[PDB]
This record gives sequence, C-alpha cells and structure tokens, in this order.
Amino acid sequence: APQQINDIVHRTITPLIEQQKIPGMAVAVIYQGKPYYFTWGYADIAKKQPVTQQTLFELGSVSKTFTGVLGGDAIARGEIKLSDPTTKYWPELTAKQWNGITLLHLATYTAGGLPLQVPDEVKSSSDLLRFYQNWQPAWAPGTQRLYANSSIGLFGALAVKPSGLSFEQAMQTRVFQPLKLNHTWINVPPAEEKNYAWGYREGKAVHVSPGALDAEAYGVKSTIEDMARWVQSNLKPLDINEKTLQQGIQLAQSRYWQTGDMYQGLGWEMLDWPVNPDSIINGSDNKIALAARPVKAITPPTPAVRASWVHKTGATGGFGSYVAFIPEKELGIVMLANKNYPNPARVDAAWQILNALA
Amino acid sequence: APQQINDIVHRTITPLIEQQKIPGMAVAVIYQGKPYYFTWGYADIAKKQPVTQQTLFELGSVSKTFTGVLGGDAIARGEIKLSDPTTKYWPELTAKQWNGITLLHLATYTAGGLPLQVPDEVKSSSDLLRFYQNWQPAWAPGTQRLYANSSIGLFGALAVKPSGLSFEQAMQTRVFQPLKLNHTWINVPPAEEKNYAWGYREGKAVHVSPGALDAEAYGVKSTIEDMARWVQSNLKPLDINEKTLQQGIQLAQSRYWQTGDMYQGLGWEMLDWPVNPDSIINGSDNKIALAARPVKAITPPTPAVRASWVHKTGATGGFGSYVAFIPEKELGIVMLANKNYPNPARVDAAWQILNALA
Ligand SMILES: *[B]([O])([O])[C][N]C(=O)[C]C1=[C][C]=[C]S1
Ligand SMILES: *[B]([O])([O])[C][N]C(=O)[C]C1=[C][C]=[C]S1
Repeated sequence: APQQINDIVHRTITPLIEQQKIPGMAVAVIYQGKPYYFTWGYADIAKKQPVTQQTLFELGSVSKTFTGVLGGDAIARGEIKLSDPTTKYWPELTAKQWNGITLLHLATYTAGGLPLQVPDEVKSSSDLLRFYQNWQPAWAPGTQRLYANSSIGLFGALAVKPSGLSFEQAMQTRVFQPLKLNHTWINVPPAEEKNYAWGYREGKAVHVSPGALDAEAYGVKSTIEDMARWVQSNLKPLDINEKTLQQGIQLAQSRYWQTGDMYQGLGWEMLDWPVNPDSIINGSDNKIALAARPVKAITPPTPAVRASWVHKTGATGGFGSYVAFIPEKELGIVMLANKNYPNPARVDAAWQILNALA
Repeated sequence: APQQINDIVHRTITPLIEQQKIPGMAVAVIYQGKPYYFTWGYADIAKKQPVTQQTLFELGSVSKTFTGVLGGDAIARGEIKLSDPTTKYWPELTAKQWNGITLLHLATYTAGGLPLQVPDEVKSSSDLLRFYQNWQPAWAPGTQRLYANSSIGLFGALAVKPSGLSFEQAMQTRVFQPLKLNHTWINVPPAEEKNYAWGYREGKAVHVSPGALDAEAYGVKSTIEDMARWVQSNLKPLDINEKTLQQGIQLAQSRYWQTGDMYQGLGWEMLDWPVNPDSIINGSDNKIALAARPVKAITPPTPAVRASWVHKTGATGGFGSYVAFIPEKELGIVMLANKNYPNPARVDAAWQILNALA
C-alpha cells in the first residue's frame, strides 16, 4: 500500500486500539477505488487466534445498509413501492393506527415511534403480529425520525414477501452473490465457524443472540475483504452488472428526509461533502443518534448525491463497526472491531483518515 | 421488414390517412430493439416533395419529453433538485403565491393552474417575469393537474440556469449529441430547410410561430429516424454511456402523480401495461387530457416501471405526432404527420399496431 495510506492509518488506528482496549480489528481503505487492508490483534483471545482478512465480524446495524439495498432492488424489480401501505404486504395488520404508515416510513424510521428494539419476549410470528397490532404511535407518520430495529427490521421482512423467497435467500441471491461477497452470511455455516471472531463485552466472549427480525436489522457477519467490495459497490454502482441491483444501490442513497445536516437514505445516512467533522462525530453519539428528531420530507427524494459523506455505524453486544465513503472521491473506509467502543471514537478516526487522503 | 410488421402497419395506417385526410406521414416501429420505417404522402404538397426518412416534422408537445429528460439530466448532475423552490432559480419571482411551488410542480403541471398557453403579448424576458408575478393560482400546489406549456416550459428554462448554457445549447450538448440525434433541431438550420415539411391547417401550409418558452414546451423538429433512436434510448436507458443522461431518462419515467389510471413523469406520461385500450384512447382526447383533474401524490415517486405503456401526444397548428413504447416488451412506435388530427385516432392506431406485435 502507498506510504501515505500506511502512515495515516497506522498513526490513527493504533492509538485508537490502545485507548479503547480493542482485542481485534480490521480496517479497509478504498483509495482511488482500490482496497488496502490492515489487521491487528485477536479474533479469539483465549485461542490466541489472529484477526485476518478472512475473519468474520458481526456488522450489527451496518447490516441495515444491506437491507436498504435489497429493498431498493425489490423496488427496481417492481415487486414493491415505498409509497404502498404496510398493510398491502401484511394484510393481517388490520389495527387502525397503521393507516397511512407506508413502507417508506418503516425503512426510514418515520412510522411514528416504533421502538429501538422488538421486545426480547417476541419469539414466534404470532408474537410479532401481536406486538405490531398493539403498538401505539408516539407521533403521526412522517413527522419524526426515531432510529429503530423494529422499523427497518419490518421493512426488510415485508420487502421480500412478493418474491416469495425468505429474507436470507433473497439477500444471498440478489445481493451477496451478484457482488461476489463470498464470505458474508446472515447464518455462519460450520465451515466458516473457525473464522467467526468472538465479540468481547466486559471481558467475556460473546456472539449476537437470535431475536425477532434480527437478520433484517443487525444480523449480517462479514470479512474486511467482502466489506471493502461492498463499499466499492456502493461507491460505483454503475459498474454493477445486474440492472435492478445497480438501481437498488442508487435508491438506497437517495435522500428521503432531512434532519439537520443529515439525510436519511434506505439504511445509509448521508451528509453533503465537505462535511463538518464535529457534526458527524458528535452526531454519532447515541445520546443524539437514538433520539427522536423532526424530519422535513424531501419531495421528491434527491437522487444519490456524489458529493456526499455516506455512512452507517453498527454495533452488537461485542462488536462495533463503521463504514463511510465519498462517491465523488472514490474514497471509503471500513472499520470492524470485536468490541463495541463509542461511536464518536470511530467516526473521528475515520474522518482523520479519509480527510488526509482527500 | 418482416411481413407481419409490414401488414399490421399498412392495414392500420392506410385507412387512418384516408379518414383523417393526412397529407404526409412517417411511422417507425421498434420491434425487439430494431427500427422499421414507413412513409406516405407529401412533406410539401405544392412542390410535390414526398415524405422520406429524412423529412423533419414539428414534434409539438412530444418536445416536452426532451425537456423532461434534459431536466432529469440536470438533476442527476446535481445542478437542480425537483424539491427546490422555483424562487431559488428565479429570485425575482417575489410574489407570495409562489411560496411552496417547486420545480417538481412546474415540471408536472401541478403548480396550481398555470395556463395551457403563455399569452401572445408575452415576449420579453420582463414580459415573462410580469406574467408569472401576476398569475393567480386557482389551487394550492400539488393538488391539481392542468396540462400547460407555461408550466413545463418554465421548468425547462430554469432547469438549465445553473449550467450557464442557453436551453438550446444544453439540449444539443447534453441530449441530442450523446444520443446521435443529428437531425433534431430546436431551430432548423438553412442547410436542412429542404427537408422541413410544411404543416397543413385548413388546407394552408404553415410552420410553428415563435412564442415565449416555445423551445422548452413545443419547439423541437425531428426526422422519423432520430425519433426511433429517441424511442430506443428511452426503451433501454442502461445502454447509454453518459451516466447523468441514463439517470435523467430514468427520472423522466418515474411516476410522480396519479390521475385516473395515468401517471405523470417528466414530459412522459405512463400507464400500467397491459393497458385498457379504451382508457388510453379516450384518455388522449383533449376533453380529458387538457382538463383540470385532482392528483394523488406518489410518495415517494415510483422509479421507472418496465411494465408500462409510456407515451406522449404532440401537436402544432399544422402537425400531429405520437410516441409510445413498452420497455418490458422492447416495443415502440413513432407516428409523425403534417396535419394536427384527433389524438384518439393516433392512439387507437398505435394500440392496434403494438398490441398485434405482442
Ligand atoms: B444497530 O444500531 O447496531 C442496532 N443497535 C442496537 O440494536 C442496540 C445495541 C444493542 C447491543 C449493542 S448496540
Ligand atoms: B402540446 O400538447 O402539443 C402543446 N399544445 C398546444 O400548445 C396547443 C396547440 C395544440 C395544437 C396546436 S396549438
């Protein structure tokens, strides 16, 4: 890798790893559209197993970007429309509060206050329907953005209904395979278990546990190499062979709502570039990222803006991830770690690196 | 051409020409992506000049499809956004009725009742400003569609302002040139006059008169070969090399509003395929097409649906044109005539032809 990239990555990431006590970490920098990889520490502390470019990390919420793109791909295929009511794809959801809540609202967290988490007690499909049927909105649809797994998680489950495929099979066949993400899984098979890193929470080795709509909201595991390819694919969608996937990636970066200097895409979040660092850094703190904020509809949505900082933070109990890229500069970065350390620390490191390279 | 296309075209067009007393006509059918041409009659009755594949016809309102795509291209380039207020590009438009009227409203005839025609007394740039400043909306923005040259015409003029280019130069550079429409003109050059058909109204030879916003709303002239190429480009935008143009074509086919079973795009109008023939035929009659109708917003707009009948009628005092295509079937038709004959007759003929071909 060029000396410029090695230098800024080393000086930025190693102190990060020490300050946050990160057991293992993998980083990819996409420079002029080419990937450069870096790895440090352990994937498994007890087994003294090193993090490699084949190590699988839990993406946590960065998984929502895959859900966003799969939904975009379903829209391009004519299977769904973001303007359609949620009830069109879930006829059993008859409760009166759902009138007016569309797939768009679900995908962008603007349904009116769906909760951050689907209660841990919701297991079966029966449980899930009862949960949504009993939910009462905090606000009217399309007025407030409240980041939620129960919102985009449902969008994902409904987005694939028309195809008749399971969420996992739709994702595998419509997204992971065309893009050749050969080491990306919602369910890690036995052959990859040896590469599945352990997450660490307060010293203990842990993996995300099953939960309702987990695959849809935070269930993807991937390597630093596949994630690099995922960034290249979102940086340059026209290079994608499959027509509906090309269009889906573009739709996932359209700006549907604005809150402050931030725009909500499908999974992805975007800001105009150049961006004010303190804004994305402080804005990533959960005290802000998880709070309700008023939204102004962008009518009609602005098509993917090349001069944008496009990003998504992600976390599970024992992992923390961050992805950011600027299409106009063919520049991007992926940071995967097996410890959920504070978001601001991730963005700060990412800004330092990408700002140095352009 | 295969005898099948030849037979359906001749069996449909021959009687049409006889019943409507059309002086000259050119038709192109795009079948499985290849064009087939047909011509009849005279481009100039007095000089006995026949209609040929090189004859230029006034497209009238089919010109709005070029304006829609040019606007879409400006959007893709990040020069304008459909959600921007009209005043962002025309600060001089300070009258309060303009608050809340966006470029989307202008492009889709939903600003609130802008008139079909710009008054003949309006010539000057200051005459135009005065006209829009004094105009009083009959309805709030985005509630009613009233087909209007003064609406999409203004959209076209404003869409090109950031580029710094004149509307004609932008059109030539960004649409005509990349697509190789080398015999399509906003102003017909002297070298091409020998191929410019005369329009006929009440037996008299006529050409379109200069008017405010004429280039933007109804001033393009073209040949049947160039129009078949235009249809091919709109049928398969993904084959277009120029990134923002491919995107612009797709944005022009997005569905922004719905009235009856018709959807409004940028210039183009669309219906779900299969269509009810009586619906597009009766719907083309000016008693419906030029009428004020409430519209339902498609929030967010549906990206170009492959299973659609996409079309546009067009007329000048002496010419009548029609273009229709079905992306999913790689099928299309262009009908150019030098007599403004009833819209329903055009659409009925087009339906018979395309339906017979699949
Ligand atoms: B996403 O933002 O990573 C989804 N976030 C959560 O589900 C909350 C967390 C739960 C455990 C770690 S972060
Ligand atoms: B377009 O629909 O051709 C614009 N129509 C007009 O400007 C009105 C006229 C229709 C025929 C001659 S002028």
